[PDB]
Amino acid sequence: KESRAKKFQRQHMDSDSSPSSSSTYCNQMMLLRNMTQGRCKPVNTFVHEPLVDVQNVCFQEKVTCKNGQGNCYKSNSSMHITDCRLTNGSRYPNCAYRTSPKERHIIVACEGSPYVPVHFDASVEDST
Repeated sequence: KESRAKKFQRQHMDSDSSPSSSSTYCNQMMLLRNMTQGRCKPVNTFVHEPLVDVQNVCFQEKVTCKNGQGNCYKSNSSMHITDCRLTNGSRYPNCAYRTSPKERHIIVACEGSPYVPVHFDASVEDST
């Protein structure tokens, strides 16, 4: 039975592939990671960083979760992420995605011992 910690890695981590997401990365990943079962998940974020760096977020900046009633953590650093966004014409099982690499802070909810991310809460785009 899949732990919440492992589910977070499945749904939101990509530490092992090359840093550069190609145009068909999301098409493949959203199927591979089981996010197109019975539905095309509209938007999903994968984090292209080492696992330890993402785990360490759990003792970084304390912020309120978007639900307004929980402790979440914001990464001190902007991280390499890829947003997968469902194309307007897509209908299950033909779930096609736009692949959008970007640099954003991540906000996660953490749990367990060791205390590690179990929920991807939001991302933050710093103004330039």
